[PDB]
Amino acid sequence: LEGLISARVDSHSKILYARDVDQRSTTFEKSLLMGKEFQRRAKAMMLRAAVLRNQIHVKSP
Amino acid sequence: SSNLLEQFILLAKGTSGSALTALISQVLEAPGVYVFGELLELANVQELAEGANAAYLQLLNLFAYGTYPDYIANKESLPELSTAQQNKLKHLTIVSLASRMKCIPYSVLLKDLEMRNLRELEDLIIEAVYTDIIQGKLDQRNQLLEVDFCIGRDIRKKDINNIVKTLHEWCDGCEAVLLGIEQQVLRANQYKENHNRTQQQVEAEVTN
Amino acid sequence: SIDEIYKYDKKQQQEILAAKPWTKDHHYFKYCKISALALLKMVMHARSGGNLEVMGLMLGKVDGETMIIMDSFALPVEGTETRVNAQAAAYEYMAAYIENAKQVGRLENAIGWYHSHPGYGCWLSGIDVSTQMLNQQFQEPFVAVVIDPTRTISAGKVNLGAFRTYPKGYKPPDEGPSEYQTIPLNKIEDFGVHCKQYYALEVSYFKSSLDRKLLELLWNKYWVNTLSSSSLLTNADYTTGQVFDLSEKLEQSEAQLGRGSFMLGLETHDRKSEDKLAKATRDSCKTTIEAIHGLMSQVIKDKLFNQINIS
Amino acid sequence: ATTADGSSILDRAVIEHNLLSASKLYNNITFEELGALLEIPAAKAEKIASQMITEGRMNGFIDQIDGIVHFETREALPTWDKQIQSLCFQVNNLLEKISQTAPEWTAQAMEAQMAQ
Amino acid sequence: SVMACGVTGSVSVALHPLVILNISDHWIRMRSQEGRPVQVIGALIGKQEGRNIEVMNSFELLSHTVEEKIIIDKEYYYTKEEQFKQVFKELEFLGWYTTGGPPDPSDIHVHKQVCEIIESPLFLKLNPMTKHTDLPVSVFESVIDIINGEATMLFAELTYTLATEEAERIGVDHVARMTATGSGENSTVAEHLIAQHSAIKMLHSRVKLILEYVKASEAGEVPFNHEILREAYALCHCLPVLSTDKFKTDFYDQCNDVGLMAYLGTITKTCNTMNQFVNKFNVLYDRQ
Amino acid sequence: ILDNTIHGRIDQVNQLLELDHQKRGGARYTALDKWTNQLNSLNQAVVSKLA
Repeated sequence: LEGLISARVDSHSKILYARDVDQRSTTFEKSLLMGKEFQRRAKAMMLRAAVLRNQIHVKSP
Repeated sequence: SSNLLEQFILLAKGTSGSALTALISQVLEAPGVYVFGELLELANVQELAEGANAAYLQLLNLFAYGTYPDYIANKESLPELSTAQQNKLKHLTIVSLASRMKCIPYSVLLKDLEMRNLRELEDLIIEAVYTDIIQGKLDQRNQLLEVDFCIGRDIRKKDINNIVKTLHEWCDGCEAVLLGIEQQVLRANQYKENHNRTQQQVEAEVTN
Repeated sequence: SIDEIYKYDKKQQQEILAAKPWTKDHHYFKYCKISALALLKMVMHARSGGNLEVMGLMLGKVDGETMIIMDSFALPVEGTETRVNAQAAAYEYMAAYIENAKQVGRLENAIGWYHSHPGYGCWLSGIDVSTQMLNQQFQEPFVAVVIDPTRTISAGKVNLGAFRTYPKGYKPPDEGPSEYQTIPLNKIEDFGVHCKQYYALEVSYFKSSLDRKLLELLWNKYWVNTLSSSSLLTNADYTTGQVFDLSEKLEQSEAQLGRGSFMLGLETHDRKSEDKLAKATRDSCKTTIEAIHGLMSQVIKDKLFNQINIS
Repeated sequence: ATTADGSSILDRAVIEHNLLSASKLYNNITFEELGALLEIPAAKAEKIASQMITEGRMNGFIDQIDGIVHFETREALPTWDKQIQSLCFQVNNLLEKISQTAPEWTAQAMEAQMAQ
Repeated sequence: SVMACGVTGSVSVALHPLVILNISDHWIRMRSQEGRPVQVIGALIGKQEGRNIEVMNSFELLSHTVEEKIIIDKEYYYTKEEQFKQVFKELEFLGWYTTGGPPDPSDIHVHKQVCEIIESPLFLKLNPMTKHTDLPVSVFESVIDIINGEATMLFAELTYTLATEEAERIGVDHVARMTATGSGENSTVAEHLIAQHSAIKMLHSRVKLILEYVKASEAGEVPFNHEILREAYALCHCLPVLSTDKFKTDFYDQCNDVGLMAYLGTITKTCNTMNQFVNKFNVLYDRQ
Repeated sequence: ILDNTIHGRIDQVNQLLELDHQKRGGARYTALDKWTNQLNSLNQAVVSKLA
């Protein structure tokens, strides 16, 4: 938790093993999650700029 | 060889009787002759029967349609071979399984040819590469054998339909892909023409 | 003449090289005739190098005060500004062409060398003017032609122009830019000084050559090598290496948007390199187009041969 | 000269030559079978094959777990482009044979595509 | 006969108006030096990308004349082939042209030696009178046909067009004008698609040349030979090349690598247009 | 190994030096992680200019 290594404690044999994920699993999923937030934030920005065209500002408070 | 095939077909049609029986053993013993389709369909070898003459007719059929395990099962009824006739039969066994399946596993050739390791099993295959007989590649990960070029055993009188069928899909198959590539060029060129016109007429009206 | 310059004449080359009229006045060459078939070979060899500089060699003859550019071939040298004296690599090609031409009754020798200057337009820097003076005294005559491959795409203008550097003892003290083009704000101060070392020539065009006729007989047997595509595995290190340089450009764009080049009193002139976000977009798309270009050569191979199977 | 086995220098060049040819023909052979084919012990067939890989004169690797040395014969992507170039090379050699045996059939087959 | 239009080819010929200046340059020079209107022999050059034929310029032929035939100097042409093969390999060579008029039977014997070099040559004849609509030029193709049992090589006229390439027209107009050219469209996408479009047209012709060869040996045209059947049986048996589990696990892995990089590059192009719209909307419409 | 001279990993529980010849890539996947982090912070800057 504190270090930057990646080890696995095997209590069945008292041997510090190692079980890491694939390099393509942590890369394709991380890029796909960022691509979904990129399209969601870009489409949400058009909704904020849409009300700023027909002279509609902040009127909630 | 190719020049020796036109000499054995001329001597068999000129003589017959006891001279034809001695010509069969000379063809299988002399190397270079890998085809046996033009000599089996002839009427000279069909007249050999009753005794040792019938053994030469059955041996010619096993060298064209049979394989290696088909010869060891009836070795007592067929005449023995030498150091050159036995090695030539192993070359025809490799090209026999390639006509049915594209890839042949190593476990199949280890049982038919009766080996113990892979190099000794492939030792009889690499000898046909320099003689322009068997051409292909060796696979180690999948433990298979992808035979690309091989001999057609006989004159190919039954599997000749696959030759025209494979060439028809290569000629007619190119027309379907050509229609997709030509359509992609027209779509890409039309997108560049529409983008150049919509980017110049919208910038000229800013000054007015 | 008019009809004699279109063909190869042996009497024309025997009355010029034997007397050498260029030893009297260095301003003898006025026009330059470049073949239309050889122009496509010069714009294609420089376009394959991209942002790098390449050099080649041209072959032809002479006919008075006008040079003739017949055939031209490429050279494996990496330009001339990077490697000093780039004419040493062309010595093996010249020794095999002159010996094969004198036996058939041809006096065609060297005519000039062409290169490429992508970025700072088509001109001669301080390095090209020093090496050309040492080659004109040994392998005469020579002519320097610059081709800009990265300028005919955006502007759409075919940049072409031949120049000739004056030797020692004939440079004019004051001469304006004869062929002025576009120069970025970096090396524009050297254009007004180095322009007096050379001069532009009125380029012409004609149809002749000979190299553009024997390439069809070779394609009848060399067509098995033209299909050797699959660019995804050739320059695989250049595609991955370009992503490392993109991260440095993206980090500079974050500081550009944070500080801003529009301050009070002095705007649109604060930072040195402006529009970092617009320039980083084309760099990111370069790694995408080059990556999908190598895949198109592989998918087209799996649709013509892999879709055949067997019964 | 006395070069370990035998009484000549050729006793060492033959062993080194057979290992290079086996890297492109033999798939994977054990250490006990490779020594019996060369009349050499198993302790000598491993030291000679290991010196050829370090110097960069022989492909393949040696596995010390089961004692089975494997040879590299190219696979994966480099084998895909080799079969395509070898297939297109057969059409180039076949085109030269058709025009040589019957040059009239070459011009007739070309006009059939333009008519369709 | 000598002219009957046998098989009309469906190929498109992109003829250029610059091919007539080279023909007239060789006819006036040959007449002024000999004092008689003879027949000149040249060569048609250009570029062939499969179905489309582009004829840019032309050049005279460097051959001799003995008795009544034309011997192509193959000794000098093959000498420079070994040195010109390590630089480029583009720009094909078409056929040849001549100056005369009506088709003569003497030109049939000369066109027979041309087919031994290229598998698809072309014929051209310049006529002083009118014939077509624009320039008085016409392109012919070598079409063999039997006439009362005798097979003769006839010709077939075709209808040529203009420039069929945007990347090529910008280079041709800058050659004849010798001045300047207008800024248009360079078509960068079309310059890269010619490597794959011409590859299919080149492969479609090689299969057609070998399809009728094996089919003739099975029907009744080519005699039954055991050597031809044994040499073409395993030729098509290798198809498809590498289509097992080893190539299936590698083709899908390479597609996913470049597929993920395309998503990270597509979102960068959208951010470029988004920055130009935000800066133009937060100033005029917005004031904070 | 720490001096960037000998590649692989040491396994004391098996007395075998591991050297995976067909291991996972590390030259191309290391660039996609940096491109994702740079594009994530860039989207937060272009969206903050429009309230």
